[PDB]
Amino acid sequence: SLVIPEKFQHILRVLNTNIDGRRKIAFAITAIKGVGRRYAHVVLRKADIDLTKRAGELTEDEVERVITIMQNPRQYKIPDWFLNRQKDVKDGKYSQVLANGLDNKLREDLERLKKIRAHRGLRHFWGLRVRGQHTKTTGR
Amino acid sequence: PDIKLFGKWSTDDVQINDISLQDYIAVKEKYAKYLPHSAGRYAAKRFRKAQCPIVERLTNSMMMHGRNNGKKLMTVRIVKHAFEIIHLLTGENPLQVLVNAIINSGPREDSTRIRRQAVDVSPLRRVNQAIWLLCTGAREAAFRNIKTIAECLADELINAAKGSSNSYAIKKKDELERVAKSNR
Amino acid sequence: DKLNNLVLFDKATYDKLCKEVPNYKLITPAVVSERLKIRGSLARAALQELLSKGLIKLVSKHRAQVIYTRN
Amino acid sequence: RKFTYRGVDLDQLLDMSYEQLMQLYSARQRRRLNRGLRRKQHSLLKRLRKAKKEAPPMEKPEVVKTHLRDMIILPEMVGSMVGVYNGKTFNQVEIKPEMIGHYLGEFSITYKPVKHGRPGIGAT
Amino acid sequence: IHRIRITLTSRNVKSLEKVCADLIRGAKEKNLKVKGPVRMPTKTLRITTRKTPCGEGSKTWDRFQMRIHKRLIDLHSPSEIVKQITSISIEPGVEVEVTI
Amino acid sequence: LQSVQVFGRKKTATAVAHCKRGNGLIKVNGRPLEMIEPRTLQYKLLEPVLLLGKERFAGVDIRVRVKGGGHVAQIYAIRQSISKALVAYYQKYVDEASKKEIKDILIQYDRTLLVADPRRCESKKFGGPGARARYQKSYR
Amino acid sequence: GVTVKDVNQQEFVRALAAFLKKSGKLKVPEWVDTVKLAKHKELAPYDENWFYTRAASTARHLYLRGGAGVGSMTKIYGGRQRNGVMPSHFSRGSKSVARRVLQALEGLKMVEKDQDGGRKLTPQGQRDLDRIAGQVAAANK
Amino acid sequence: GHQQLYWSHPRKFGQGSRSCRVCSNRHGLIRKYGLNMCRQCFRQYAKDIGFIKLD
RNA sequence: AGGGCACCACC
RNA sequence: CAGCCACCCGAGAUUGAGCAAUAACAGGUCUGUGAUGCCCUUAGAUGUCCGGGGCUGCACGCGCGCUACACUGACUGGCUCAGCGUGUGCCUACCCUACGCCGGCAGGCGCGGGUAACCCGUUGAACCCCAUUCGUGAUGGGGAUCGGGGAUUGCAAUUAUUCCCCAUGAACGAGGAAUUCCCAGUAAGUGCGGGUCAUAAGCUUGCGUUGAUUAAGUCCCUGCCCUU
Ligand SMILES: [K+]
Ligand SMILES: [K+]
Ligand SMILES: [K+]
Ligand SMILES: [K+]
Ligand SMILES: [K+]
Ligand SMILES: [K+]
Ligand SMILES: [Mg+2]
Ligand SMILES: [Mg+2]
Ligand SMILES: [Mg+2]
Ligand SMILES: [Mg+2]
Ligand SMILES: [Mg+2]
Ligand SMILES: [Mg+2]
Ligand SMILES: [Mg+2]
Ligand SMILES: [Mg+2]
Ligand SMILES: [Mg+2]
Ligand SMILES: [Mg+2]
Ligand SMILES: [Zn+2]
Repeated sequence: SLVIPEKFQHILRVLNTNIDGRRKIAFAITAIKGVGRRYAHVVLRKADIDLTKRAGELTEDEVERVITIMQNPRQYKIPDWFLNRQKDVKDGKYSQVLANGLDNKLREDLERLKKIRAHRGLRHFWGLRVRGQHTKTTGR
Repeated sequence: PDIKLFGKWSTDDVQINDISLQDYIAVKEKYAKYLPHSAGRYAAKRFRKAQCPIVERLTNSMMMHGRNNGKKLMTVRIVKHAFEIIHLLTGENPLQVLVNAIINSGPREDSTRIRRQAVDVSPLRRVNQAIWLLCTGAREAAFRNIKTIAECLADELINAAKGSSNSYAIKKKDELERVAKSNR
Repeated sequence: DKLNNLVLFDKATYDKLCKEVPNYKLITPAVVSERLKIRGSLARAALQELLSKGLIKLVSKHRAQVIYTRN
Repeated sequence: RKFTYRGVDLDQLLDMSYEQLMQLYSARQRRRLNRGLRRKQHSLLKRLRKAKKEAPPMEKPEVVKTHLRDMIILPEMVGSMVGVYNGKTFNQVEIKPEMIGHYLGEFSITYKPVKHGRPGIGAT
Repeated sequence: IHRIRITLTSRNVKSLEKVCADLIRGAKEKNLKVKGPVRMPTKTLRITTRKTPCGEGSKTWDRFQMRIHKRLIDLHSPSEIVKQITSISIEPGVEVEVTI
Repeated sequence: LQSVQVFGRKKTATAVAHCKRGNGLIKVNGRPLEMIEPRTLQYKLLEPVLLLGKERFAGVDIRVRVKGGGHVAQIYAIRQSISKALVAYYQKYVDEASKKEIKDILIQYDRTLLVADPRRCESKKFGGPGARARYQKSYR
Repeated sequence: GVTVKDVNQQEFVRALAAFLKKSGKLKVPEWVDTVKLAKHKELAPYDENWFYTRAASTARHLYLRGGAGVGSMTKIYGGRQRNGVMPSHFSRGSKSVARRVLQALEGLKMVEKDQDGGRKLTPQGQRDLDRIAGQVAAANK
Repeated sequence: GHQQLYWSHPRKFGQGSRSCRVCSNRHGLIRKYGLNMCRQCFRQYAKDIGFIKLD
């Protein structure tokens, strides 16, 4: 049980991300942008994966099931309020954006705000604080 | 009814070799208590801390730094586990190990820096500084290390009792006495 | 340098555990981790397995410190 | 391609009533519309409609000036020319579809961006 | 007869106690079953404020306080007799509330 | 019907022990004396019984009701109330000699078993976070 | 004779939770695998069967102190909320979790609504808890 | 008209809705126990009101 | 030049 | 002699505050005042109201602070203890909340109590205690910054009021010269009330809870005072 298996994977590649196999699975899939601790735990609960095993101990079928549930949360009764992209301003769809998708979403949001020349977009463009913080003394 | 610390460690067989410190290490007879937690007013008057049991003085000195201030239950648990580890490692009475560690850690000569001049050290300050050095060594060994604070305290006490140079307290005492000799 | 501990036993480390560890006077997860270059979780699990098999004896159990000893 | 807000094209947005738009809007705008627009907002909407009607074909409508920086940008306001007061001046803003749901004030900046000069005497 | 509750409230302990003692003495003289003066916990109203009218100097504070003392007396007597007993001279600063 | 009710105090914690003629029961808030938390200080509660022997308590039932203060203060209040209750019961329904000898044992071991610690929290004073500490002072 | 107050409370809670799970008539909400138990928590409970433990704890609390409602339960299960760079403060538990636990216990007929408001143990619930306490004492002895 | 505009800004809350009952100043106001007095006026009238410095 | 005092001084 | 030291008995052998002289300072406040001299302004107003903006603006320097740098810990459960005090208001709109139901949460709906030792409330506080997972890795330490969504206050929330959820995951590994506060239920840790308050604490003023190390001295430093 405590001896390392022959199929143990030191490094996994999931969604163009290097997942360390030495970490526990829940805190190992948090290496993916868009997956935090809460979302990782709920995904693994939906996937019926034992939380006590390391990332390398997972089989290929288990990894594939985890990836599928991660990329399609709504099909597995993961509630909308759990998602980091709710009611998208362009499509109105609920989803969980991950990794390059998350980066593209951030760039698109900033580009839209700058294109309409909203105040927050201008603050982002100038590189200043955008949530009303004082800038006189901090942020140097 | 014999009173044993934590219900395990007896005080009758504990011997204090150094006669200068015999009046400042309260360990047996009227000073034998079940726990190192008395909530006594030992700081009310001068020298009254000499009546405080030595295990309780160690427990008090373990409540550092700030984040651990006032957590005397935690320090009592730490001392209990450290005594258990000491007994496992040495086979001796943990009280005897603590007494020997304090005797070996107390500096006997210091320098007052009035150019520095060498002066003697009173027995009460010897005990105070021995406890301070032991706790400081344990704390610094345990910081940012997987080794627990109880294990670090046990190792520090065992090394100080043996007089080994692996002890932080022994090294500090040697440095202090060497500087005092130089300024003598 | 950073210490790289093992999350699971290899054959040599497992044999070294099962051979030498039941002979120590003081057996704690921290000392076992330091000696065998394993993580604390692996050390705790291994010591629990040894206790279940009866190779070692439990001295004290606490949420912050567990102390074992040889039989 | 074509503009969509929450997956709804502009024409459907124009067709929709306030109760239907509230479900598309974010929480702040939904609460604002639930609490209801007042006489000033209705007057501004009437002015914008009049400007749209009086605009010649294939030409932008006349600028309607207003102090209402806390006005929600409704779909019917898309295409209007609004002079939003910034405390000193009426900055001219043309309403784009992507502006739907924001405040008019967000497009009329109230301060001049800081370009720093040399520090004065003292200021160590 | 009816059960009469007299609630006395004051800022002056001495006058409050004098009034309570006089009321109980009157009730005893009229030979009435009177429950002794139940003393409610004293209320301490506090206002802590800066001493200075401006904002200058060492930040010193005034701690003003007012103490309100409350007493309860229970009687088994007719309403007319209770009113006659309460008709005695009441020291200034004592507020009396009678309930039947 | 032989009984006494004696209190013990520590800070704002107050414990009243009702000691009557009984078979040796000791309860605190209806729970066995060995079940009171925190059990790090269980010997503090057991000290009166360990010092005097179970024979002294064999003839009484003591029920302790404690309230106020904190965990440690309640522990100390309970032990003081138990000791004082036994002393009072002995001095009332037994001879003075037994009371004197048990009182001497308790006093020799620890005076706070019979005499309350009068220390109380000191009031905060303006200009500092507490009773003595002052706010940091700057000059330039 | 053994009553709840005679045994270790943590061991009693574990035994009662095991008993409830083994009986298997306790209604469990569909969202137990998704929620966290309070806004001051950072993660969902480690134990998959946290609902049975929470129900056992609630039943024990009702045994010790009857007449407690959902507000009292949320006060009981409240804890410290850390606020990033701001100081920490007390925070209450999840009202939905407390309410569902109380309703499930009522469904088991161990809990009934009190006359003066809140909930209390039925005689059947008191009997069940005392039997569990007796089992715990027997196991310890 | 001017009747509709004059004093038409809502004043149901905030500093602009409260003032010292003695001097009409709006700063340093004490509302506790319904005193509704600025701090300076309160220090002036505290002894008359019945507040004393026992301390 | 000598002598006092203070954790808003030191040790 | 005045008194000092120690000890017995004793709850206690120095509890903590408030008040506080003569004589002064061109110390602060005319932005607390229907306190006030003089000067200025007074209908295109420096009066007053209304709308909008600003007081928050950011290459930088300084001060009071909060959170941390982790294992004497973080997380997840379980268990078990306070005290001070506030609460529906002349104008005056704005109270504290039990219980039931809905919601994952912030919250919503219903229905009661309290003008209060009566109801919230036995104020089930946090730290602490008992188990769990983590394992020395800028790591499950830390939580800045930032995206999306949901509520509440309000006439109005953009320059994010506040709150909630998912996500993002910066510096920081104990801090140079220098420097602050403090000796017993004190320092420090920890939470809870009051003020401000429609919305509301990283501030302040109080409260309890856990609870020490060191000292019973000196004029060396910084000052103040006295004598010649
Ligand atoms: K450590
Ligand atoms: K003035
Ligand atoms: K003037
Ligand atoms: K003036
Ligand atoms: K001002
Ligand atoms: K004022
Ligand atoms: Mg991630
Ligand atoms: Mg404090
Ligand atoms: Mg809690
Ligand atoms: Mg200084
Ligand atoms: Mg110094
Ligand atoms: Mg001047
Ligand atoms: Mg300002
Ligand atoms: Mg964290
Ligand atoms: Mg990290
Ligand atoms: Mg302020
Ligand atoms: Zn005034």
